[PDB]
Amino acid sequence: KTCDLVGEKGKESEKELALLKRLTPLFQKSFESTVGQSPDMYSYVFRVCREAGQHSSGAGLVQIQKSNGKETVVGRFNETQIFQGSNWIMLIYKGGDEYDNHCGREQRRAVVMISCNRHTLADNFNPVSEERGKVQDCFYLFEMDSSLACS
Amino acid sequence: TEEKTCDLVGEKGKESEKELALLKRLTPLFQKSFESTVGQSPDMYSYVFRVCREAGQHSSGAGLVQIQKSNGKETVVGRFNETQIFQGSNWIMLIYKGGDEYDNHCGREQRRAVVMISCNRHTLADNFNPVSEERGKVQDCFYLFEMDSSLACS
Repeated sequence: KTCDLVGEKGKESEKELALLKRLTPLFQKSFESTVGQSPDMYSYVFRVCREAGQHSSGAGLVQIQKSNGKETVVGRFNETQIFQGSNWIMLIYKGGDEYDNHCGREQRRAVVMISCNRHTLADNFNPVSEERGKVQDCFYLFEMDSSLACS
Repeated sequence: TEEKTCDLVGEKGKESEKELALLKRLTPLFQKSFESTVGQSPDMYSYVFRVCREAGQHSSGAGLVQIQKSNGKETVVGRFNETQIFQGSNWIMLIYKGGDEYDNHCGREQRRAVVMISCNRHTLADNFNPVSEERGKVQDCFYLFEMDSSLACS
């Protein structure tokens, strides 16, 4: 139902658990951004610890192909990692759908950099880039502003 | 013979051109060295960090070392021959894996250094600072540091 962290119950990081708690105000929200040019125009939908897709795939972030409405899971919230810096929070969703001919067929992953902005609880969700040219450790990068990242 | 430098994942010819271009962007920082003394006895540490160059004193290929102030013992936090680097709009994250293994934490996995470099148009590099150490997970633990650099802007 919500984000799952590495480690069995009772062995998860208290630091990560506390950060999930801090981001709770964003759980019911949904963020979207359409980018790219044909034939690769995509609509990215992102949610914090909740289903972002339409197929109960457990997606935390999905990539919708505008051409046919096909949905590709970029990252699943059942594989969440979250940590903070002085004025930012990085949220990572691993376990997305596998690449077909890139990154050794590695499962996609979403990396979201949340920057401190005292004037908004959440705003400016924006796809930044996709690294698909490595033998491993590929990822989609996104950015967003949130006062919850301020310390 | 050149000084040993950062090595990215993948054999030569298969590395990310994006990562290669970012390393090139930080070239001006290679010759520098950053230090930060933190903590309280008996755990007072001196963290020494360098970008793509040896930060230790034992030619073990450390990109970031943690020196035990009490006895001078050097613990490798991350080795630059296992570098990952990527950028956002106004920041660059540099990761050094392959540090010395934990003895009783994180499933005894190798230590890892994560450095968040934020844009600061006023200086080429400043305020290297240890932020925290996550040693309470079954895996994927890491030491986090921050630093300012105009090279991380735009």
